[PDB]
Amino acid sequence: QSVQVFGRKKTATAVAHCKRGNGLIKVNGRPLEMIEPRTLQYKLLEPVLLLGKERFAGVDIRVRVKGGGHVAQIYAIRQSISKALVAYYQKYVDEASKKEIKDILIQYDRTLLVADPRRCESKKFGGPGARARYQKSY
Amino acid sequence: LTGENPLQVLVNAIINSGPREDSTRIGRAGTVRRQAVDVSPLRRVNQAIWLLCTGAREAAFRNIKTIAECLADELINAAKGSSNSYAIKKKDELERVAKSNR
Amino acid sequence: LVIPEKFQHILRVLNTNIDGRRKIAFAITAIKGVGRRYAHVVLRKADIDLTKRAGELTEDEVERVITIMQNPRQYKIPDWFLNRQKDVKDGKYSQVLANGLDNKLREDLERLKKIRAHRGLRHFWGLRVRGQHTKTTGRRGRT
Amino acid sequence: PGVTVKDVNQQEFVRALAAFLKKSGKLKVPEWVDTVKLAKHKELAPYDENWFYTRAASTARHLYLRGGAGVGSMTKIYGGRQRNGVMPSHFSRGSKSVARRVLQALEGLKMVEKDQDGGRKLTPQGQRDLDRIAGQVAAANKKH
Amino acid sequence: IHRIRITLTSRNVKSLEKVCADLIRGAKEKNLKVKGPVRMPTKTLRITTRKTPCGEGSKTWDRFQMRIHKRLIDLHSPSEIVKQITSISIEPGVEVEVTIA
Amino acid sequence: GHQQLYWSHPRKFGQGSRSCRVCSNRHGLIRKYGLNMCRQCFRQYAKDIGFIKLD
Amino acid sequence: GRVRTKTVKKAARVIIEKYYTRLGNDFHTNKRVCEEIAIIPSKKLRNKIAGYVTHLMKRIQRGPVRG
Amino acid sequence: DKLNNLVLFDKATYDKLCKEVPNYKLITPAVVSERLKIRGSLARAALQELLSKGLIKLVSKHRAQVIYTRNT
RNA sequence: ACGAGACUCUGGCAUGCUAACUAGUUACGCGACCGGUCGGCGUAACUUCUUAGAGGGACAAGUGGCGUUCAGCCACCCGAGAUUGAGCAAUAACAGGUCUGUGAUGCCCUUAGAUGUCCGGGGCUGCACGCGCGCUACACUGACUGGCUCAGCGUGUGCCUACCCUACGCCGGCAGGCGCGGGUAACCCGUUGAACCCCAUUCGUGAUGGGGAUCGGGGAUUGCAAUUAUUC
Repeated sequence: QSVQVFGRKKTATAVAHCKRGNGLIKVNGRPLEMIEPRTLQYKLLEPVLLLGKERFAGVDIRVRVKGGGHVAQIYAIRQSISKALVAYYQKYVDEASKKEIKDILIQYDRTLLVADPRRCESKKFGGPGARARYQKSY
Repeated sequence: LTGENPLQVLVNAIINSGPREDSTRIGRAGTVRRQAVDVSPLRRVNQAIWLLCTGAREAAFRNIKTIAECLADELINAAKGSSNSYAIKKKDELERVAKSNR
Repeated sequence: LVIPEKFQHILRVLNTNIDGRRKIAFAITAIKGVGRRYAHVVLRKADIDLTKRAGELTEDEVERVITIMQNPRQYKIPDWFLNRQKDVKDGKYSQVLANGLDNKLREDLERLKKIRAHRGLRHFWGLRVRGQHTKTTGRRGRT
Repeated sequence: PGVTVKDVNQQEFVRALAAFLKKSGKLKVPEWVDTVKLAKHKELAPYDENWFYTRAASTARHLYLRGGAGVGSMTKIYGGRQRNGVMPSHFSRGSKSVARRVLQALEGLKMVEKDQDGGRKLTPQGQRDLDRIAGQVAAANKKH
Repeated sequence: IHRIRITLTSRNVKSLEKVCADLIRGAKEKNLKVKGPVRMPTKTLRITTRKTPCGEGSKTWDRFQMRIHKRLIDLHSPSEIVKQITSISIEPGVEVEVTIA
Repeated sequence: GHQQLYWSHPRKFGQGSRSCRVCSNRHGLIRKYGLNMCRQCFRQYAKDIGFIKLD
Repeated sequence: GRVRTKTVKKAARVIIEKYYTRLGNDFHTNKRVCEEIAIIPSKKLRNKIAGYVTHLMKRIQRGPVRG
Repeated sequence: DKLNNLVLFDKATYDKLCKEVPNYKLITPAVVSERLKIRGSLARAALQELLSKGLIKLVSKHRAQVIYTRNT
């Protein structure tokens, strides 16, 4: 059928349609280290220095990348590429090579599969916020 | 761009700077001494550099050593390998003062 | 890109003697009509820049701006760029002498005193002509 | 051949494009569009001399993205404060004199025009034209 | 056209789910294509009041809450069958509306 | 006169124009969602109306 | 504090002394069996009972227990 | 404290202070800013002028720090 | 036997399920040349982002240590998570507050302006902090490219609501007094109509550009007054 979960984190999402195609090196369709906010631009250069040029000649990952928030939209591209390699290798040859590159990527950094569960908590009685209380007079 | 062995920056900071004792409040009346205590590296780093960062920020507000060049001095006197840091000298002299409790 | 610009021993624009201690090209702290959006209008209508080396420079910009602002109605623009339209003590945007009086020029003491106004006592005694609250907060504004 | 309006980044290729559109010289400047307050949050204004192209950039991006809009609903996207003294903040807007006169100075550029349901919209001939400038500069000096 | 939409609104999800499942079962018994239950974002009605009838005591509040769950099912059939299938003796509390497009 | 006085300079902020639909009282009104009850009567009748305390 | 309330303790003891052979040392299987042969009106309480049942069988595997 | 340092430029004091950057192995923004007692923006301008003549390869521009590298 | 716990709501996780012409796919595609997907319209993938339901999932479950080797405690891989908020909440009591919430009330009593009415009619909000709650970030970090990060909780109209939320065009410079439409709402405001933090107006140090000291204008949201609380 069609198995497609793409990449997402916190709030943002990189829809990663994985199929055969050109599959050039592009982030938001843009060059290697060229992103306008200019903050976390190295995170993708690392793996492609190990395998070689032949390996990305047939992996087209068409990404709809939407979402404001750096720690969301960044750190979701790493999740997306991890899942892209995982699915490609699992479906094509065997899960041992997927085992290997997933091993290096995930044991390399824990925080792809795990997102921050922290979120703004509820405001309560008699206070300006969640924990603070109004000044008590005597 | 250093050209030399790059380890110098990491290994030229603290191995002689690192505070190896502090102390704690005394009795019910009196503050002229302080009972000696020392820790495994974890709490000594906790307490000593908490007070270091706090003092550096409370006093070094409006800093001539301001960011876009605030890598060199602290990355050379942060990790290990020297006795040259200044709030560290304060805490080391008070460390000797506390060490006198034996 | 370096300039042989010399130490500015004397900085006179409006006939007074103050020594700008800090850097140059923004000694307009005493100049009352150049900067921000009106200066940006002048810049877009003038097409000039300062691509030379900073640190030490010259300040013809403010002179030119105020000189053209002597008669700022040439374009027939209803002028909301100026300091005091509709104003008392000068019909048009004319020129008057002596500085050190801008606060007085924003609080015209003659007409308010002569109209016998309680808002006049707000203006004159140092009270709040708009009415900020004074007892603990609003201790800046009349002190 | 062929490039897409949302494939690659924008700053430098629009730098070349707006440089060409400012060096054209056929744009006789409207004389009541610069004195504009616009917004309070800005302590200054753009001096690129493609400033009319800057409010045009707002219109272009925020009408390509979500159609049927003017230049007031184009910013929901910088939330937080507008600390404006005594009254609280507000939500972005657009000066309509600026829009009138960019419309009067935008005939023949084939960029944008009044749509049939309020606001602005990309002209079909102009849409082909802008895709064509993108592709031509891609083949010539920017994306080859 | 046969474009008929049924809008169901209720304050509880058990009865609403029962009625939607019954409607889907009735439509699917007959050779009748029905677009599945579209779940609306269940607007929540909150009202926060002071607990005390007087103004004395610590400031304590009641946060009353009403949840309104709403579903849409769209299908294509003659109105005789929709009149047949609406008559299922819907349990009380489930507002049902039938509209034509 | 009745027609020479009524709706001449409008009561665009009438506060005595509303009262609790249960006890005819003018204070503590809850006009949200068209309840038009004072807060005490609303706390009395909330369970019957359909508002429940979940949190 | 992870102290088990007497409700889960009594329920686990009854389960294990009535269904000793079905249960084992695996939490998943004990949970499933507790689903099968008891009515626990809460999923959290069922999980707590299953966990204490696993603990109790670990106790019993090395000797008798008084309860 | 008005800084009245060697800033004045005459026929003899001009060509004696603006030639310290390109003539030392150890050149860093820290030394020129907090130790050389003259504005570091002059050093930035000197580095940019050296860049203009093809000595280095510019990468990006900033208001405090200058990014260049060479590959020859 | 109550209370605690359980429980209810609420987050935090599902490359699983249930499927959505209102927000999100489309290569039997036109709005493209010197073989990189191109926004009123283009929506026979049972959906990943969104919505919400049926379930799953966490149990001190695994391991090590301490402990009667009991109840338990500590640490560590594995994990979305190794106690997220709250709500409910015993017995016995205060002469606690409420008769100004109530045709909820016992007793006893005022004016002939029944607090029956009279958009009749200067009752404040002043400034010895006599007191209490508040309106309250300290320079590269303090601030400007409608600048490519960014919201989410919710509200919204013809039964006494003819006092709803507003898009778009009025162009003195944009909220706006005039028109013309949408929305009883996942449908329109709205991808939330003069936005944060950030950005060479810039300070290589700091009483300056860097942050507002009474306090005047350009057009006034349009309110029986506003000043004796509306208004950029």
